Amino acid sequence: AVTLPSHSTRKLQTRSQTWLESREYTKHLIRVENWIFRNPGFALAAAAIAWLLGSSTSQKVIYLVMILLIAPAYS
Amino acid sequence: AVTLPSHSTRKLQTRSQTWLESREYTKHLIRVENWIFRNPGFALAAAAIAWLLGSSTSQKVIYLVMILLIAPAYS
Amino acid sequence: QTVVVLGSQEGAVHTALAGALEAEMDGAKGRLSSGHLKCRLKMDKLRLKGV
Amino acid sequence: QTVVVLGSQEGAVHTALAGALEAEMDGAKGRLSSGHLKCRLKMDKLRLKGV
Repeated sequence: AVTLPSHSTRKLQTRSQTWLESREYTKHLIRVENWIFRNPGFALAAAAIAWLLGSSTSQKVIYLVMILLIAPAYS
Repeated sequence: AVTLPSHSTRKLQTRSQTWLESREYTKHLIRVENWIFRNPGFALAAAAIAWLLGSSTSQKVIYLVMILLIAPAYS
Repeated sequence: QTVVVLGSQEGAVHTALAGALEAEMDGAKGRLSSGHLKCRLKMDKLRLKGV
Repeated sequence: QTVVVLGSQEGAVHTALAGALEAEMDGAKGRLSSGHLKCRLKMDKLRLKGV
């Protein structure tokens, strides 16, 4: 029973304050930070991964974001 | 009350069948597919984004995965 | 093989309700909070009562 | 300002429980299903009873 649709993906950009934004516009940050605080070495894992893609010294951090941002949620 | 920790990130690789794997090893796929079926034009959005990064014709699809895989969950 | 029910998901639909706007007295008369609109307003006839 | 409770998230913790292994009779005696181990086994003394 995955209650899949996090409705924020269907925000109403309307003047009155929405349902639970108060914690929402921090919840994904606390998500990723909690997950990485629990799985630290995955940091240098992602590092060795990204440093091997892009080969730009500028897309490298982009693939770092890639990996560190697939890991938390879809896991 | 974000029940943050989807425990699959702490799987027990043990012989007996785990709690809800039956739907779990499809739930993220149905997640992304539902989300994109609801927000189609984001496809070509991600396309124009990725086609402008990597500049490899091989990392391009990688950044396509990047975008189409940040969009569903963390939204 | 047995079966479990997974109880009630009341709070679950709450946390999945993260974009709706709540609404009150409902009766056959359902009231709700803010919602905008477009109103053409005309000063056709307004006397100032005491110039 | 008012407050809402967001009900119960029982099914929510279920769907967040997507990696655990369930376990049964618990009492002061908690049983669980599969888990492996390493067992040094020795045929020190096994007579075949009827050669």
